[PDB]
Amino acid sequence: LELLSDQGYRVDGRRAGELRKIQARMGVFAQADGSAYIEQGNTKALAVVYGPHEIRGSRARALPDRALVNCQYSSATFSTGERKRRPHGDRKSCEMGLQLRQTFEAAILTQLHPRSQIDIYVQVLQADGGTYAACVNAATLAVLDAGIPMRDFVCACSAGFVDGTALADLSHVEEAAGGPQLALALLPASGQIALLEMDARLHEDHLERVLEAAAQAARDVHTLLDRVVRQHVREASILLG
Amino acid sequence: ARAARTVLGQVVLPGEELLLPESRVRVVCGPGLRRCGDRLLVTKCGRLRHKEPGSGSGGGVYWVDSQQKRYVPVKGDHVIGIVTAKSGDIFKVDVGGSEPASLSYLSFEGATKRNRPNVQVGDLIYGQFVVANKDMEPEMVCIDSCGRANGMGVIGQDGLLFKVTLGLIRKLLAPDCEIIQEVGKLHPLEIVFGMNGRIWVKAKTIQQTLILANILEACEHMTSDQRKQIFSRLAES
Amino acid sequence: EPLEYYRRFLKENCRPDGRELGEFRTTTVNIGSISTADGSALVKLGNTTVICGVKAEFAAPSTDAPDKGYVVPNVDLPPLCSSRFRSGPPGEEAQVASQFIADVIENSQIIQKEDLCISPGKLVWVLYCDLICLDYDGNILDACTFALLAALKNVQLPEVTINEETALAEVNLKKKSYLNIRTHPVATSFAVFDDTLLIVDPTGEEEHLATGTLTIVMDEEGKLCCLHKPGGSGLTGAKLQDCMSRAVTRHKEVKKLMDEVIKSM
Amino acid sequence: CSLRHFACEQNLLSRPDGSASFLQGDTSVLAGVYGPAEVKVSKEIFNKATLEVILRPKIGLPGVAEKSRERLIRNTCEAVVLGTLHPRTSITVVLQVVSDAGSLLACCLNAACMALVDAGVPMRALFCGVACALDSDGTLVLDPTSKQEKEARAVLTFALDSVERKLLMSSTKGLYSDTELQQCLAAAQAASQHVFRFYRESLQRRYS
Amino acid sequence: TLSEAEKVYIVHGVQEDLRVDGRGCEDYRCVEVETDVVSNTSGSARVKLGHTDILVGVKAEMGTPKLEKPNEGYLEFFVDCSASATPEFEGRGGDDLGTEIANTLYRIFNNKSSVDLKTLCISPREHCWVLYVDVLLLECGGNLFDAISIAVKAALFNTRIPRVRVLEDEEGSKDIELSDDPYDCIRLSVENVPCIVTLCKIGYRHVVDATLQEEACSLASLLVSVTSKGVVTCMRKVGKGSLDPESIFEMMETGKRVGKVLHASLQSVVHKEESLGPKRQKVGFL
Amino acid sequence: MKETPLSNCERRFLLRAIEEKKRLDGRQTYDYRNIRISFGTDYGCCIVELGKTRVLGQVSCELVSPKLNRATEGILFFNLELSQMAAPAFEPGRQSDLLVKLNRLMERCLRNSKCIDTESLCVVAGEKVWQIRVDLHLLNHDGNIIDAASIAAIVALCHFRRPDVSVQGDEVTLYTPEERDPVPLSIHHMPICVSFAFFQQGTYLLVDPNEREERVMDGLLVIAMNKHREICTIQSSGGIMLLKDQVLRCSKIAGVKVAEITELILKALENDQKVRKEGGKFGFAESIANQRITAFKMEKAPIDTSDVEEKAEEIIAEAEPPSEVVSTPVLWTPGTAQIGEGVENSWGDLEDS
Amino acid sequence: GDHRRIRGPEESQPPQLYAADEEEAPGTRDPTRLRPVYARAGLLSQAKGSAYLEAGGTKVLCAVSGPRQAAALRGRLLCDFRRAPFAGRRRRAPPGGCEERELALALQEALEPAVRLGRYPRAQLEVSALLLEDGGSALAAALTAAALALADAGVEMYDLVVGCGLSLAPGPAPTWLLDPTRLEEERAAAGLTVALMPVLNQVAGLLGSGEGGLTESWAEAVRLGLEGCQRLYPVLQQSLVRAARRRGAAA
Amino acid sequence: VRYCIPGERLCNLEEGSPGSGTYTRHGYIFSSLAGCLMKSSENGALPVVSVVRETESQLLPDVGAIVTCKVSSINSRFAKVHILYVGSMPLKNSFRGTIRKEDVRATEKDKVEIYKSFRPGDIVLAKVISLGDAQSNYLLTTAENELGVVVAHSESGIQMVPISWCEMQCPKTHTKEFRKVARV
Repeated sequence: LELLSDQGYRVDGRRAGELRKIQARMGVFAQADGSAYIEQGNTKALAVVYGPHEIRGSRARALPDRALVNCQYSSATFSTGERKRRPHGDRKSCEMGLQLRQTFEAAILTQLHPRSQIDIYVQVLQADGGTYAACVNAATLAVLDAGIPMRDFVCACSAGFVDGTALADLSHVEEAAGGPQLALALLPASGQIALLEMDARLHEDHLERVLEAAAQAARDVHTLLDRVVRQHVREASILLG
Repeated sequence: ARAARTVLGQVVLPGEELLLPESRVRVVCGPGLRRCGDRLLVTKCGRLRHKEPGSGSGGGVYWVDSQQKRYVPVKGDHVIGIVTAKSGDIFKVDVGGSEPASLSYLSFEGATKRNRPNVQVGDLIYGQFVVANKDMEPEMVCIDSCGRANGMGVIGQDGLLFKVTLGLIRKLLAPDCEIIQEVGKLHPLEIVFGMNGRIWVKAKTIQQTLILANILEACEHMTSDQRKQIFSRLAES
Repeated sequence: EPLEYYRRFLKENCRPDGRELGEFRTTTVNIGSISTADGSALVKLGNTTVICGVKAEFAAPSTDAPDKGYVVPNVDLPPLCSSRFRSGPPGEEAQVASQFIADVIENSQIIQKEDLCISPGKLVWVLYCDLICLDYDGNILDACTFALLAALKNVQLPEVTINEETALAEVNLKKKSYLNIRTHPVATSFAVFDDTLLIVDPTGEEEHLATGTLTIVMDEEGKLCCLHKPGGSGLTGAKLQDCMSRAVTRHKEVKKLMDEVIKSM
Repeated sequence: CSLRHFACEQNLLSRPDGSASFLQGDTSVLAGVYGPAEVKVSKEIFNKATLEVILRPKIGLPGVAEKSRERLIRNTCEAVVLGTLHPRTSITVVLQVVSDAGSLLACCLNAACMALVDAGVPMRALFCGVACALDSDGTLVLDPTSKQEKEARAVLTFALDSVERKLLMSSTKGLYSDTELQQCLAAAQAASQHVFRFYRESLQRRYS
Repeated sequence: TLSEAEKVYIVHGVQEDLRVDGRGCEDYRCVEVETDVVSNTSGSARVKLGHTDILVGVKAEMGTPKLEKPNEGYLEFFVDCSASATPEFEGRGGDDLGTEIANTLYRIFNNKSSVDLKTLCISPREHCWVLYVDVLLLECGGNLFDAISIAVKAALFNTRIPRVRVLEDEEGSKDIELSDDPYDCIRLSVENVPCIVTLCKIGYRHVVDATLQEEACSLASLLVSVTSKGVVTCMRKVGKGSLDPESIFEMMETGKRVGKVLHASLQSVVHKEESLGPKRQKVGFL
Repeated sequence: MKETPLSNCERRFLLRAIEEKKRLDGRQTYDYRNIRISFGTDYGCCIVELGKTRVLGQVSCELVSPKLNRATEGILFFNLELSQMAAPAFEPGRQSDLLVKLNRLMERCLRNSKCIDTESLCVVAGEKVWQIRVDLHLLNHDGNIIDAASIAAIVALCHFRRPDVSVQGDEVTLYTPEERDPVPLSIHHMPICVSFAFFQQGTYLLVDPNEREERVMDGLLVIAMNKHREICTIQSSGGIMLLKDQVLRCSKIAGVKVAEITELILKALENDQKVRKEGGKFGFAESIANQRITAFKMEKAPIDTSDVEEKAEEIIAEAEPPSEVVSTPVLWTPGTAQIGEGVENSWGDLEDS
Repeated sequence: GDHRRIRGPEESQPPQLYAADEEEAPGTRDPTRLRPVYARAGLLSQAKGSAYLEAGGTKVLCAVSGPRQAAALRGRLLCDFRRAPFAGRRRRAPPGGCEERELALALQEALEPAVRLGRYPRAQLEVSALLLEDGGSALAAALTAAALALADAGVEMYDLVVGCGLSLAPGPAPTWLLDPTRLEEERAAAGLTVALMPVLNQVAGLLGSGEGGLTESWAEAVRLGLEGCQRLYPVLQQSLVRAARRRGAAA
Repeated sequence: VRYCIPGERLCNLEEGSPGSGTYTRHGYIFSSLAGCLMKSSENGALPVVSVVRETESQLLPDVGAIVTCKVSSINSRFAKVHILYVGSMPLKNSFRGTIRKEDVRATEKDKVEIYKSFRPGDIVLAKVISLGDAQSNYLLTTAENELGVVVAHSESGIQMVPISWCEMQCPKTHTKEFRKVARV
């Protein structure tokens, strides 16, 4: 099957260094302390956060120096072509909630809420392509909506490598083809990387170009989400006064 | 069923019995021995030892000495511990036993309700016990019998704290031990031993502190003479 | 108080149950009451009531030897028989009480799995015998064994015939056969006091204060199947030879009981 | 009848308090013990300690069988350890099966005994492990192998004291009569006299 | 929880036909039902009765008939309880509520005339259609039973069930052949799908569509399952207090009338949404 | 119970060291702690010791039916495990956020690299195929569990030897090491993990850290890369915030280290095969150091089995025979019978009515 | 499969699905009759309170444990329903089932309106019920027995709980029946079980589902259920009297 | 004599008054237990009717009640116990308690070292004062002359004897130890 034509067009019609269309939203729910909604291409995510509160259970599991970040991951049973129902014991959810907890224990400026918990929930309504970056961006928007201070605006994007060229924002068809996939979590102002992942084989000479293309695609996600945040804050500033 | 005063300096095993001298005597059995009837029973491996200073009186205790790591608090021992909490008006400290010890804010030298001492969480303290029976958490005071702290309190600012087995601590704390004098001949040093299996060292160079830390854990073994002098020369460098 | 009080009855040679330190409780059984099971039996041992039930199904023979029908025992201890058992997954006591019965079933060779196959390599019978304790007073492994053996003497299976062109199974529910039983293993339990005293048929309080326990199960030809000694004080060959002399009479008693209740139909 | 090659090593691992690997022929078992330490409040007992024994196989996961053989090992160590000297604390025994060649329970008991001795736990008397396997005719074989275990019609295992050679633990497989139970018990009593000599020689060498 | 004085004020108000919102003893707050929200599924709904939020999905898949009857399909429910609804719903903890709702839905739909079963069988003893109804709790704001029993009738009305004409003949291509048309489907005749009616009891008066505060002041409640025709399917009493025989008879009439109005108005609203088709766009979550 | 806490003097001393570019145990920055492998007697069993860590690897295969789809391959389980004896903290169900990241690292490396040839493990399709099952255990924790676990899994998989079968027409047959010789496996490449630790916000790094150095570090970087020059997984984790030159430097370092480790592994496997083929003695027993105080060996011993007959005979003869009070069973009504002291009345009736 | 039990065959199809004997015909009866019932209280010796209820083909055993440690100002009422595997046409999985949890909740939401928990602060009561045989209406037996056990365990209650059961005939002129059996329950279209307090005259629990859709049949089903719960009371009246007469005289 | 069921008509509000373990409604007296019908005539007519089983297997503690206990462990500021007897009768299960360092003596004084007051393994008589928090559940007290340790136990398993208000002595080895002796 052709994943890159001779003309340079992909299966869905975009070039190598081209992203899908994103359409976000802030303030979806009312009861919670924060909310967000993003649809990156054909993947629909959702995130809900709860502000610093009293530790549930009160089983002396607190930290006297910082706060306790608690991230979960879930997925709807109609999120793909087949039903594929799973119980709440899978290790895919555990590893996704652990990479989420790892990146948000580094992005959030947590040394201001001693002996407090932060509960972050992510719900995926339709998965087609990169799920990690869609969850990270939806929870970055939900955290901004909740007013929790943070060092920067963390954004994530993936990449690939086919026929000696570097792709960007891979889809499920391209992902399920046995290629060197790769994902980041970038802080645009400093250029630092919060998380790095990889699978499948790849030569050592092509790591610089796949990593550079992924970082550039994350910097391209940054501008599009930045205009959404600026329009939202100008909206509320106009409403307030 | 052998008799005592005959198997001194001999390796014994649990379950064996031995006969103390005939006329029941009030000699108290030590750590690895328990007195039953007019015989003694062995509950720990090791080597029988008897210590009576200088006279024909009592003057004498029976105690085997073995090699182990887990420490059980004994009343009147100088034990180094690490602070863990600051709850209430006490200082819970981890010594290495089953339960943590307990200081008091006024146990230090010249401490009152106002001029309390600065003790953080995660600091090492030199101090001795005053109650160590198996009925309560052990409790230690930290200055003196009279009240002048003789080097006790919080120690350690630019050294390295490592852990050794109880055998090396027992071997070093002997009146006929030449380990420290010869080891300090090469590298000048100052040590603060602890009967819970901990040692604090401070050499001049960090390299020397690493070397002393590694080469002191091996001095319980590697018997002196044919081995120790050549070993010292090789490490001289 | 605890130790000294009981030894007053021991020296008196009459324990608080009213027993001569070498006699068993009253034993009674019933068979054929639960009509939704292939076979069942209720065992009463002066408290310590245990009930067992057998269900027969079809299953595929194993890949190694396709001529054997499985038999699976299970012992369950609900939180209603006693007050120390808590709800949830099965505990240590029930797991040991099930492994012991599985070992007895295997070692005793009471049944042969070659008598359960229907068509070799295609279908074999499977027997599901489940034991539920209704009251825990003591001596569990004796009544569990007696309940299982009593139940296995009543289970009856229907004649199944497999066609050739249809190749399905047609069950003849009118002509019902019986089961072939080879031996009759009966167990006996002893409780050892501090270092020398041995009693028979103990109680939960006595097991709470005892320092060991021994169990011996015998065939109908004076052959030992298992010698369960979890550990404790320690015994000698003379004491074991004293125990087996009592176990011979106990086994004769129980085998006469089973030989008589079944005869009454 | 002849016990096969024996070997043992002590103080292998640096993290636990006492370690002891005991391999008898081809089969081997590794063990370690943590000394008296803190215990959960919901499981502690006054005037006594609490013994915890867990066994890990090499292939698969533990089931009903491994806990049924864990009770025997815990109730055997409970009869020779003076727990009253250490109340409100915990003693734990962990056993790992490295290789299996036959008579595994006896090698596990010897591994546990050597780990408790190395760890410096107050003990009342030592204990041993001897396994007997009489063949289809009655020829006794001591310390058998799984080749002989497969053919044998009965396999027996005993744990023996180190004072008067009494019987502590007994788990039996197969059916037999009492006469050869007595003769295999006597063979076990004769066999433990060499294992205890191996114990004494090993500890005498350790303190050289 | 709320204090005793607040509970006294609320119970006194209900007896006077006044409530904190301002409605009466029988008023019913409006809802914002919608359809065709999810892509991957074969039918969707989104019911918003207030602070609550529901989202369901129905997917029809190939399967095998059960043993008791060969000319039939079956229905599969799975009431998930997402942890975003409440922090106390983290991981384990939403299992008992989800099982309670799934069992209630099974009792509701466990009848021969629920929708149909002949239509979902194509070849006797060999094949059948299976339906997976997947409820997803998004928020909880009281009256959770009815906000789901409405989104189920709504989503069931929007099914597709793509038609298959494959011949079963052995000589022919027995393997299932579809119609190859991406837009060829069939409706489901959901006219008489039942719905749940809740009746909380406060004082000696019964109230429909009680809020969380009004639910905390009640001791019992009754559930009635009524179709558009006005027939009862399931009847379960839930609560922690007695109810008395009379209140059963005087609650049954209110269940009948509210059910009839609910069904007629739901038929009207779905027909209004359907009268204009691909126009009007679709808006949801954005 | 928990693990001993960390003081405030050791942290200062370790960081003064790291600043000064000198480590505790003497080894410089780009070094490993030397390695020592030991082989069992039956195939696919090894004990690796990196520094003072121990891992036990054991491979084992079995013949099953191959699911539905993928009718011409075999499956490959894995199961890492952490033994309660490895360290005080490990608890059977209370360390569930290290097991996951470890199993994942191991599985992504070993199963996504496609080095094992699961193509040629079929007998029929739709029918019985071999299901291998790797198994690792941690015995002693001293830091860097994953390098040791990876080397262990590699050696255990490169030392296994399957059973072997004859297939012709439509008929099966299963041999045994005396009927037919066990057969090796096919291993494309050798994926070997490497770890890096970062200290005081990426300013320094140290290769192959041990357990104290693991508690004074910010975050960890792992780079799994098979021989030649081909990377197979990377996973940044911990608390780190990285640059772009550093990933490349790390990749170079991992290249070098995996080269050296594969050298060592190949040499050790070769030596082991030479020993097994000469005809000498092998196994866990003939590995115990004899130059050491803590080892002792004892050849066989007939003990004296000359007396057991007499003792058993006298014991059986010298004890009281079974007594002769025989009990009677009572019959109430078909179905229920009682034995024992009995009950006075036949059965109760209208006792209270 | 399960690492805490003995593993047998992976799959096992019971012979009922291969049973070549066709389903028989139940028959007919008078719908104004009740199966004779025998009740015994205080059965178990190690339990604080117990009762055994048997009527026709139903055998259920219930035991009550005393108050233990751990809406406070009030005590909880834990419940647990479990039936023996050797009960009914087929076997059942030991680990559990959704039907058992449904009946446990139908028990908890029916026995709390009777006991007064405002007398056991920070305490809790545990009730365990076991069904030895399923030969008819089951939830009409797990309520009567679990209410007899509580009254015999010396806990303070406002009143007892008496349950009943009904089923609907499948003919062209359906009529509700009282105390149905498995031959009259597997051929039915709907079922109803009521829980009536006989003295306070207050319904405690209600449950019913099926094919009966006219709101004039359920009025009769409810009120004949109430007449049944008013007709089962005297037997339970003499059972606790005999239980206390025997228990007291043993001192 | 007649027994009861936990509901029946017994008396009017004019023909008597409710007692222990009973409730009333609509002008009638209704039973709430299965015990025995007891009518305490007392003095002044109008007997206070009540029902009592008189076979107490378990009984919940109250705000004020005398209980026999058994020390489990001791701390510098509290001492966890296990409630064993409710006054006289044996208890089927065991609850928990806590004696803070204010309830030892009848003065709520300073000093009062807990270590030598309630050594573990003893049996004491104490009174509850509250229903406690979730950390300490019953909050027992011994602030009375009649409360304190009653039956102690020696170091080596010998029945102990009171010797003074604060000191007890061993009969075998004549060893002196400290307790809090309650009056017999």
